[PDB]
Amino acid sequence: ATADPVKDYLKQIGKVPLLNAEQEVELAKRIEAGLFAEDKLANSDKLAPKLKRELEIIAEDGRRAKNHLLEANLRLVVSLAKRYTGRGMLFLDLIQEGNLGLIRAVEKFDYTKGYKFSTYATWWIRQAITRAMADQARTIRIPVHMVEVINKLARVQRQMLQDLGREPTPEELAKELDMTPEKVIEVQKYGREPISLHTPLGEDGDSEFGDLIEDSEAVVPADAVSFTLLQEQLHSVLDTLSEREAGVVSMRFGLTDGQPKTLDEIGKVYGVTRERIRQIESKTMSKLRHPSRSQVLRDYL
Amino acid sequence: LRDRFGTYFDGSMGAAALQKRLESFDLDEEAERLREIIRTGKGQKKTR
Amino acid sequence: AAPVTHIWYFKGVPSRLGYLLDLAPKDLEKVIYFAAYMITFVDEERRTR
Amino acid sequence: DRGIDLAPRQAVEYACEKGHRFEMPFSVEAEIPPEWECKVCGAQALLVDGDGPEEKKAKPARTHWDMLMERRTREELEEVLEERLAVLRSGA
Amino acid sequence: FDELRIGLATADDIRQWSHGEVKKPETINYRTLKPEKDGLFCE
Amino acid sequence: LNDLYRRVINRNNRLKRLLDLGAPEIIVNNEKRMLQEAVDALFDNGRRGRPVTGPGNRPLKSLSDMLKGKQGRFRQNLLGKRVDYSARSVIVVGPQL
Repeated sequence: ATADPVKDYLKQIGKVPLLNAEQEVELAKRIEAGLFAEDKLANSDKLAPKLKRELEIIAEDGRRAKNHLLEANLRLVVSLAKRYTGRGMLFLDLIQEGNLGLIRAVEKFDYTKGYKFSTYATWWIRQAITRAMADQARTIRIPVHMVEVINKLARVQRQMLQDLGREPTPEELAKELDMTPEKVIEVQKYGREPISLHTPLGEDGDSEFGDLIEDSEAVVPADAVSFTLLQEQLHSVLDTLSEREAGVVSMRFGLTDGQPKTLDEIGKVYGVTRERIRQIESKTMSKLRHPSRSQVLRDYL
Repeated sequence: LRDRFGTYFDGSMGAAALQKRLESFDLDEEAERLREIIRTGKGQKKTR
Repeated sequence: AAPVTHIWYFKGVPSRLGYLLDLAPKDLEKVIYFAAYMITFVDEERRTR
Repeated sequence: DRGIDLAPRQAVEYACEKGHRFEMPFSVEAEIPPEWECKVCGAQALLVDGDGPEEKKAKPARTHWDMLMERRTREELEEVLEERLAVLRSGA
Repeated sequence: FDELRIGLATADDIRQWSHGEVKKPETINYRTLKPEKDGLFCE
Repeated sequence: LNDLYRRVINRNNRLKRLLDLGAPEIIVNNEKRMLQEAVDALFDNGRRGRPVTGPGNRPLKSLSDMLKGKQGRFRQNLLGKRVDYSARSVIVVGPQL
């Protein structure tokens, strides 16, 4: 129990016996035997209790074989995880995600095909490690297809840079990737990394990067004062008009009541034609459009 | 020990061990024992 | 998924750690960071009987 | 905020499997959902008029046994297990 | 404001403060720029 | 703190997935130790061992690092604060005043 827990984990791997071909295929045979035993005892058919105990013993031996293969392959998953380190995700996280990929590998391994465990496990190790890199390395999560799109674009851009000796134009990248240039610039936009709010500017430690940026959700006192003055002034200029005109305007365009009732919806409580209410509404609009009652509300926008 | 001896001692590992220890912790008798050591004690253990 | 300890109380001054359980700070480090097992309960009367 | 009337609210009672009971405020015009997430433990909440699983299990994840059906046929399993029983009697 | 208390916070107090479980490490969506559901920053 | 919380949820979810299926005790204990270290670095980054860095330049700010020191909440945001209705300019002498 010391600092840098990756060293402690590597020592915890310890001197475990590496597996050659014969030991590995013997362990695989024991794996299949224990699997068959636990499958048989999982069935509901009635057998001998001693036979069920023997099947449980074989299942325990199979589980021990599962373990022994896993601590056999911890070294190779550590190597392939160090192959993918230093890209914004910690080493031990990559090791553990590869370990999940490796137990997936041992769940899908068979002795019928005459190949070693390493060359079959490697595909799952790389797949799980790059999947966890897609789903966990970036703070703003990117789907795996977009991750492979952006890293393919990055690698072909690097190839064109080392070939042509210059930064490739986005149009040539668009033709060589067979995508539209708008898609290419969208991909380059999506391929960013956030910068921390706690980065110091320079000599001063206390002045932070997060204290140089304002916020837009903060309510401006001048805006609230202007809104309140608008609220007070609009009622006054409505009271300047006649009571009936102010009433039909306040029943027509929001104001007192949130929902604005239409000409039809107010023609029952007041009881005239559509043409009369429309004409008096147009008259009120023309009266409010006159420049006399404008300077009190023009600058309110 | 686990393969040879069973259902005699209960073991754990990590912070779960501390939680299980604090489940069965009896603090008042420990306070009384520390007070007893306070009455008769010498040296740095005294300060302890 | 598994309970974890608070870093203010473990790894601190004895006025803060407290030695509530009679264990050394190195002993606490060895037990909580998964390097040594801890025997939390024993049937002492059943063992002696 | 001066003169605004809130949409009429009804407090609908949700109970989970663990016994936690809680009230959630919904609108009258709102459609009441039979399913909700428990504020206490995060589990499924029920006992609101009619409710059920609605295919809660939903074809669960393939264990090792299903992959065994996928890769090896039963009678093949029969002969190899019989060989495993023979290995047992050899070791016994 | 008669006084101000401080003490150890048990799991019950932490669950009582909480309005829900943060079950996902995701923070915001990369395209819609809207916070993800049932994770960090969740509305 | 978003990065620290994200690491905590990542390790806790991975531990949950490991406990869902059959896993060896060494892998489970390693992931539990990673979860414990993630929680500790969330509360104090750099109290034990090398602090979590991130981009590779400076230690990752934790919960307790903004309740501590000159940059903490107590001394930079409570006792001394910016103010409105305030100004600053150079001074000149006026004897007529």
